[PDB]
Formats: sequence, structure tokens, C-alpha cells
Amino acid sequence: DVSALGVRGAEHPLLLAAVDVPGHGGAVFTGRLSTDEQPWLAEHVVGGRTLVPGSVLVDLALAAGEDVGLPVLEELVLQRPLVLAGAGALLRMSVGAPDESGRRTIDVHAAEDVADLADAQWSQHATGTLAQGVAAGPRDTEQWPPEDAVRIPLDDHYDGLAEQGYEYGPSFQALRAAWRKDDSVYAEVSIAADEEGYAFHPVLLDAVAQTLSLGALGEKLPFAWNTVTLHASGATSVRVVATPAGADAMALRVTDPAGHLVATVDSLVVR
Amino acid sequence: DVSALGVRGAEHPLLLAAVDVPGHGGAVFTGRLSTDEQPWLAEHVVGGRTLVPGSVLVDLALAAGEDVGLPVLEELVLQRPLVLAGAGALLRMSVGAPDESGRRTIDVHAAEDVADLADAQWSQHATGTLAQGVAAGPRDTEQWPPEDAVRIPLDDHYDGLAEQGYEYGPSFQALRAAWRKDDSVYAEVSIAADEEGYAFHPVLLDAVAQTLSLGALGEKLPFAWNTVTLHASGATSVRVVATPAGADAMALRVTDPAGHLVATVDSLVVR
Ligand SMILES: [Cl-]
Ligand SMILES: [Cl-]
Repeated sequence: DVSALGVRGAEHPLLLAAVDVPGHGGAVFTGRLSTDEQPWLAEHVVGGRTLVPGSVLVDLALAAGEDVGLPVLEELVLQRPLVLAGAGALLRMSVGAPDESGRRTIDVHAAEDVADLADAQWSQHATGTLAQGVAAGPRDTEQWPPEDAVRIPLDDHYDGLAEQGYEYGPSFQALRAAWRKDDSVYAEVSIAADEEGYAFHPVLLDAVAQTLSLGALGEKLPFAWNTVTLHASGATSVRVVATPAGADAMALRVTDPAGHLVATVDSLVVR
Repeated sequence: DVSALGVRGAEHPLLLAAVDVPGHGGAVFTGRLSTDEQPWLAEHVVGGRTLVPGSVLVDLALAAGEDVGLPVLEELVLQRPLVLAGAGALLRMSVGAPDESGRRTIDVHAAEDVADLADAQWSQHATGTLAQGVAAGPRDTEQWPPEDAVRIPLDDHYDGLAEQGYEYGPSFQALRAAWRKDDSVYAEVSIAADEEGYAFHPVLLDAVAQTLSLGALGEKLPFAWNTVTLHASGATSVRVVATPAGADAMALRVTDPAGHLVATVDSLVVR
């Protein structure tokens, strides 16, 4: 039925079809987001607007990279957040030709949902670069959290944020425990398993980025993700170490509860 | 159902879906050819092989240009003819980003038919450039054929060609009358109406190119089409004036029987 239209079907929960560009090895991906299909979308509200979390675009870009064979998100810069309008949103990712180094540009567009794709009013929401896979470090066997780390009490964490206009519903309240040492933050982050097929579940990935609120940073929204590497897919329960990385940024190291490396982010920048 | 997969449906008889690349204004088109659906494919046999006529790729490229908004085929260079293998063939056309002049590259690939598009063994069959539309000349009101033109008898034209290994079945025997003056050739060319939705019906367009066999050229296969402009779609009956255009090439001017301009080709080159 997908082959009947001459496209490939996409396994990612948010994607519908993929089409290769045979001459340059790129590809175009189409998908659709809506609160009906992904009710957790309704639980990320910022200043009164239902905003799609940037982590949705990061996970989709990782899925695109894995499909095209360039699985590292060397950079993704988020423009305007997607504002979810009851009607849902169409998504379109384009991966272009390789540069001399073998890297490719990826662009991400969205539009208000329409019946006929010719009518889609695309706007650009992100752009970045896909690159080659890198090896995983060794399993972490050190005490968790580290010896001198002290508990960060989380009791009114989400209440506090809500006051400030950042309203995370239970689906996004995924910081389960946290500790601090110097300006490093250690956290256990987990969601309930649901859809398979994400590269890194975007609710889980947003909650990984939430660790930045617990450090010297916490008093914006992430806007640039730099060197995102994925070593395991399908995680719903991870440990995160967030370390300072220059102004308005932290590096992230994400493992499973057994210490195996799951993902790294050289710097996540807020603005 | 097409919108369900996030693509646009294609009106061209050989195409299945189209997908825009919103960032650069290009697009990717997929389709499929087979003798079951287009029985005339079986009637173009060259040296014993069932070869898809180059005019199929030219018509598809014009359809792509019209869709993207660049309706002139500034050039199309045909590589290896597509050899039709009982299983049919998949087709894929990619239109890229505009150059500074606003022109775009178009690539055409084909593969043996497969159930899963991920398995498609694409090979490149043509590449060219799409450009901006140009105005039509005035209606031709001159005597047809011109006053001093003499009949070219056509009686064993197709028999002769068949001897030489070029076997055109009745569907392609579309040269209905021809005349010559100097090295110019005038011809009436027509097929029976069938599928709508072609930019220039590829059987009709191959028979337009057949006029090159009637002139000082006629004793190969066209391999480069230079500046193909379309002023009318849906023609099944045309008049053709073919004029010498340098070595191994002729220019073509194609009108309806009322003299209105339908198409021009600055040079069609054989090799
Ligand atoms: Cl494909
Ligand atoms: Cl589209």
C-alpha cells in the first residue's frame, strides 16, 4: 500500500513515509503530530501556549540520520517552537547531498494540517547537520550518584516551574531523583514505555534536557543541540550526568541503569 | 489516501506520488512503467530489446517542470535506454535547488520493480536542467506543406526500419504524411487519444522525433534534447517542421492542425 505510492513506510511513530533521492543519497520524510495521537503533546505548555518540545525535532532528526546512514546530529538549531493548534501539524524533514566530508544538511519544516499536501503552508522550524557515528565509551561502574553528591530535593520543582509559566503535566514530570556535586547534576529520568520506534523517546529526551534546570543554569528553553550521539535506542529509563559547558550550556552524558552509554550531547544551549 | 502518507498524488499517467522539498522548492516524483499498464511499451523494439523510448523521459521531465514551476526543459541528456524486463520498472525523478539564475537540475533514475522501495536498485538514466517558460510565436497561417515541398513516400518506411533492427509496432507508426523541401522535413503525426495527463504524449513525441529519419539524417536514437518548450498540453495530432541544426541534429517546430504552436525543440541530437 505504501509501495503502491512508490514510497517507503516509516517505522517512527510520528512519520508516515520516506522517499530517497537516489542521485545524492539524501531523502525526504513526512509525518504528522497531533494531541489525539500523542496526548502528551497537550502536557507541555509554556506561557499558555501548547508548544511542541524541541526534543521532538531532535528525535526526528536522529531517526532521519539513522535512516540515511549518518546517525550523529552534529548540530540542530531550533527556530520558532511549533505551536500546536487543535488541528495538529504536518512535519517534513529533508536531508540533502553530502559535502566533501560526507556530512549532510537536514532541514525541518512544519505546517498546519491540511487535506491536500499541495495546500501545506510550510514554515522552517529547525536546521542542522548529520554526520558519522562515533564509538561508545565503556560501561560506567562508579558509585551512583558519585560519593560526595548531595540530594537535590524535587518536591516543588514542577510547582515552581508552573508558577513561572512552564507547565509540565505528569507525562513530562520525568525527573525521578537528582543530586548535585559542584556544578554537575546527576538525575534518574524515566517515563512509562509506550510506542516503540522512537530513536530517543522525545518525552524522555525533554526530561534529560530538564536536568539543566537543576544546576547553576536554572534561573530557558533549549535552542541548539551540539553533537548528539546515540548508542542505544528504545530507552525509557536512563541516568543523566549534566556538566557545565560554557555560557548558557551543559554537556550531557546519558546511560542506562546498568551504566551502559545510551547517548551524549557535547553541549545543549539555552537562550 | 495519498494525503494519509503525507505525499501529493500525481496526475501524470506514469507517476504515483510527488513530494515537495520545502526548503529549496524542489521535489521528488515516483512512478512505474509496465507493458501491462502501457501496452505500447511492447511496440518499441530495437535490436531485439524492448527499449523504453527516450521521449518517455522527456515527457516525464516536462511534467516535473510544470509541477515545480519551471516548464522548459533547457536540456535533457539521455544515458542508457531503459530496458523493459517483464517485471516493469520503477521511475524516480528528483528536482533540486535553484541556481542563481533560477534554473534547477533534474535527475531521472529507474530500477527493476520491487515490492519494498528500500530494495530498489536505482540506476541513473537521464539528467538535465529545467528553466523558465518562454512565449509562443504566432499561429502559422502559411500553406501546408509549403508551396515547393514534395511528397516523401512513406510506404515501406517502417518495413525498412524493421530490417535495420528498429521495430516500431502500429502504436508507434505515427508518421501519417511527410514532405521535404531542401533539407527541411514537414510531417503530419498523430496517435489515437487515450490517457489524459501527459505533458506531451510520449508516443506522439517519439513520432515527432521520428521525423529526423526522413531528412539528410536518416542513415540513430536521440540522445540529447535541447530547449524543449511546451505551449499546449494534451495534443494527439500535430504538424512538425524539422530543420537542420548542425551535426547530427535538427530543430523541431510542432503545431496543431490549425497552426497554433504546441512545442519547440532547439535541437534534438542523435548519436
Ligand atoms: Cl524510497
Ligand atoms: Cl508535497
